[PDB]
Amino acid sequence: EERDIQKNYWIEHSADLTVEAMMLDSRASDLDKEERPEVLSLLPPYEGKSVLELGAGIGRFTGELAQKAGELIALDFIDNVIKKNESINGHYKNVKFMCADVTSPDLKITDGSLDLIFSNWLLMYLSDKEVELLAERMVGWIKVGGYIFFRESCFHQSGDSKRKSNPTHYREPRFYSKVFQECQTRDAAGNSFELSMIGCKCIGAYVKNKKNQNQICWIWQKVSSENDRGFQRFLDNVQYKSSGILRYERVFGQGFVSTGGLETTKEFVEKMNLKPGQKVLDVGCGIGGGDFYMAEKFDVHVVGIDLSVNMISFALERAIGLSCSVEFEVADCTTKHYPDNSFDVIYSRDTILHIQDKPALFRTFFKWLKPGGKVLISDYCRSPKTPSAEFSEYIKQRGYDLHDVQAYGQMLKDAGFTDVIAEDRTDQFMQVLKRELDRVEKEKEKFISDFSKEDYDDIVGGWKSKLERCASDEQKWGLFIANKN
Ligand SMILES: Nc1ncnc2c1ncn2[C@@H]1O[C@H](CSCC[C@H](N)C(=O)O)[C@@H](O)[C@H]1O
Ligand SMILES: Nc1ncnc2c1ncn2[C@@H]1O[C@H](CSCC[C@H](N)C(=O)O)[C@@H](O)[C@H]1O
Ligand SMILES: C[N+](C)(C)CCOP(=O)(O)O
Ligand SMILES: C[N+](C)(C)CCOP(=O)(O)O
Repeated sequence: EERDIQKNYWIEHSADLTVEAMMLDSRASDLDKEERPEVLSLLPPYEGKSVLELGAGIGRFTGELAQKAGELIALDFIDNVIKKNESINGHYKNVKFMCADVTSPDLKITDGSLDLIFSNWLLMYLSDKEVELLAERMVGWIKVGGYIFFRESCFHQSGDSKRKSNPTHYREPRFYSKVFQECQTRDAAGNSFELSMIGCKCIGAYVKNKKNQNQICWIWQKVSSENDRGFQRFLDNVQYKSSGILRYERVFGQGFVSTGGLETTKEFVEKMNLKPGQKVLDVGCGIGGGDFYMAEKFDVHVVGIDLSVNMISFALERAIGLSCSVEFEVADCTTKHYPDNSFDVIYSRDTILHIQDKPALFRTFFKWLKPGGKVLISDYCRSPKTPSAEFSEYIKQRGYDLHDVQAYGQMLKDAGFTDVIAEDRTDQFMQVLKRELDRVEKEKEKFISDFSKEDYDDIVGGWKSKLERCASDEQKWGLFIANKN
């Protein structure tokens, strides 16, 4: 049924075979004039390379692409439309034209043959499943080092034209970020590949003309993928499933997934003495609230990494249109490489409990920090006492690696850091837990409506259990600060 309703929409809106008919907007001409060159300027390098254009239409871009590309395939599922394209651009000897549906089980494209797959409005005309299947196909079609560009209306309809029916999917940007980042291929020799997100941004011509930032494009590059992705999947499927992230955010505060939300962030960031132009690495950046805060308040550049595809998908969505200097990447902090002496500050909030080999991580932090730089970490810890049975079960289910506060400080000293401060902030942690829990209980009706009774009970139960384990001299919270001399 999806194929029928989507094709019928394009049969109707292709009948006139004009740019205006495609644009579905009263200011089609001016939008085209301003946005066409912008899209072209955003494409990754493809001169002399092999390009596939999906949903080419009557050919707004096809002619331009043909002038640069070594080889071009222009594809559309409306035969009349691709015929019109060919009537105009067929004189380019390097262009092949196809009438095909990108979702077809019979569509044949040779794996590892393409340098760029380009579309501009396409995935919004596919079902969720169709997008997932096509994304995986696309990763196979491009060579390692090749690129994918796509652009969609997100959130809601952009154009002002009257439409009797409309099957378009207006998605949140995080859907596209997640689906493409989740793709994985493996060749017959056993080598694994995935995409790296090169850029994601809104189209300026539409911000200027339509006063909204819903026209969003993505650029991805196919790269070698050497790490097993099992732990990433555990994060995205269990503790940090999207609903888990959103319910945690409700408790902790907008933009945060850890202790105290903005309040603790303001307190800890102050200790950094951030100066304009400095560069901060945020290890475990989550949904980005602390990064936006540092960048906006202090005029620093923040490099944020997080292993969770869900987390980064949220962060990239929330970063759209912002003037502050932040970049986000899906990466494992235990395998990621940076040059020595890259960062003024390394910052991490309640993330390193997920890391099993902290000494190895801290030795890397020592290298990555500039001389004179600072490391600031908050993290879950334990008493030097042996954990109770209940505390041990919590630790096991979460997969946490917990140490006592003194020992954690010692690991920083052993990694080479100077003037290590290791503060037991468990009393503050308990005060924060109570405030967070009291707010949830007070706003119970709104919480259950937005989430569920189960979600509410999970959060209330989890916070009460933390209060108990903290009161009982078991679970701890530490703040650690040190310098590289
Ligand atoms: N499943 C599908 N397979 C192939 N083409 C499709 C398709 N779904 C939509 N299309 C085509 O995608 C185009 C979207 S309109 C944009 C056309 C062009 N990318 C440009 O920006 O000018 C339409 O021409 C439509 O017919
Ligand atoms: N090996 C690893 N590399 C990078 N991030 C990791 C990681 N292991 C766990 N994480 C991330 O650690 C984060 C903890 S949640 C806290 C996020 C943010 N610092 C905030 O305070 O709001 C999760 O988003 C999780 O995906
Ligand atoms: C221009 N276009 C019609 C192909 C894409 C935008 O669609 P819409 O957001 O107006 O529904
Ligand atoms: C660890 N965290 C603060 C990032 C998220 C919450 O974990 P938990 O307190 O539910 O175990």
